[PDB]
Amino acid sequence: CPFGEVFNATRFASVYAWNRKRISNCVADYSVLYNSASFSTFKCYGVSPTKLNDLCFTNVYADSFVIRGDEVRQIAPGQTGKIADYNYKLPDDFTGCVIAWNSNNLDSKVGGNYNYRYRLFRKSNLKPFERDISTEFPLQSYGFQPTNGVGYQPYRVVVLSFELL
Amino acid sequence: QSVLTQPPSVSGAPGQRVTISCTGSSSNIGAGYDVHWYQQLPGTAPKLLIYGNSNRPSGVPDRFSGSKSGTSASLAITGLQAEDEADYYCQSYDSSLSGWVFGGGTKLTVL
Amino acid sequence: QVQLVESGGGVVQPGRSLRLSCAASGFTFSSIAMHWVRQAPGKGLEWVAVMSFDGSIKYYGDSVKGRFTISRDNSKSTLYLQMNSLRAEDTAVYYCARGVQGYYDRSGYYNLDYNYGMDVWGQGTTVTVSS
Ligand SMILES: *[C@@H]1O[C@H](CO)[C@@H](O)[C@H](O)[C@H]1NC(C)=O
Repeated sequence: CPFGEVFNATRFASVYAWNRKRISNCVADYSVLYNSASFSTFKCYGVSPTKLNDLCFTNVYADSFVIRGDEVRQIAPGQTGKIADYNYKLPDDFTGCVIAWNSNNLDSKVGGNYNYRYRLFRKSNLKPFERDISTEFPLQSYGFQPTNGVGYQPYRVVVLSFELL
Repeated sequence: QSVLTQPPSVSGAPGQRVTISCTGSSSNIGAGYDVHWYQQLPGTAPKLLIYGNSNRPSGVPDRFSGSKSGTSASLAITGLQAEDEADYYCQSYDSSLSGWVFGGGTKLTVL
Repeated sequence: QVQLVESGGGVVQPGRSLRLSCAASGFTFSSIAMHWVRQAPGKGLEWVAVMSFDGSIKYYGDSVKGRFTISRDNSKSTLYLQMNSLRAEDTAVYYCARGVQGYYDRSGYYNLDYNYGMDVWGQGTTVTVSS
């Protein structure tokens, strides 16, 4: 039921303003997301999959955005950079499942469209799970030519996050 | 001695762009694990400078950049100051020995 | 406030033993892995020993395979490297290095993270061994 959409959505918002989606009182599948070979990183930090069927989780979150290729190594706990410092920072005692898959034919046009944005300049670096949609010029585009490096190519990374009552 | 073979001593004039190359094997870099980069000032303990082949922690400037394509990685200092005379070590992870391997360390100094 | 404190190094008769320590304060010690690395004076760095998140998964380097043993103490948040039968090459300065908090897993099997470096480094201890 709940997240057949967020892994197959047609337009992910950028990392400077990501779009968290909470899901409540639905059935929790938690099996179509794993045992799929299309995912590059399947790092899960607190609790493990194949033991993720204790439906006590209420308001399961799902943050989704798009980062360039070798900046998905900033969505671990700790891991200071310019993505876990100014745009989107995970807490240190994080119990979730950061999932990242490649985007060959979806986000990289032959012209290399500049629709995506990531924030570069910000005083007072973020607390865990802090959005800042402000613009006063701190943002910059990427450029996504399809003959870039494998490390400079967009990875539509989505983070699941759990809590209890 | 080491596993990763980087040049032992490279240097350049100030205000230039010096690249410290670090090539490796088909079992650690060509496997897919990511080459990190360290900075060892003479007499100190090394600190992390670049991880994940291109990222940079808060504290290092935007001068030190990285790259990785195939079985070769390389740091790239741009517009070097006099306060960069340290030693630089490329670290990867080997899959054959199941251990983190280092580089020989390249002596960089200003000219 | 994050810093690693080290103590345990000095002069050692070759064959009788020594046990190294590494304190840690300013973060969570019982969540992050820890690495031990060393440097013979003048030459390059080398990897020695790792201990996992809890103490279940251990790996070792080729030259300390057998004469070196790592063990951590999460009660007082302290890491210990136990060494015996020192040699003429092991005269070196020893760093304990904070690993990564990654204890990632897909399809159940908890395993250490093999793509991250060693973030924060202490000043370390030196050992001197000679007959
Ligand atoms: C989402 O995409 C994957 C890609 O193979 C597919 O297996 C899955 O069925 C899709 N989800 C739907 C159609 O609800």
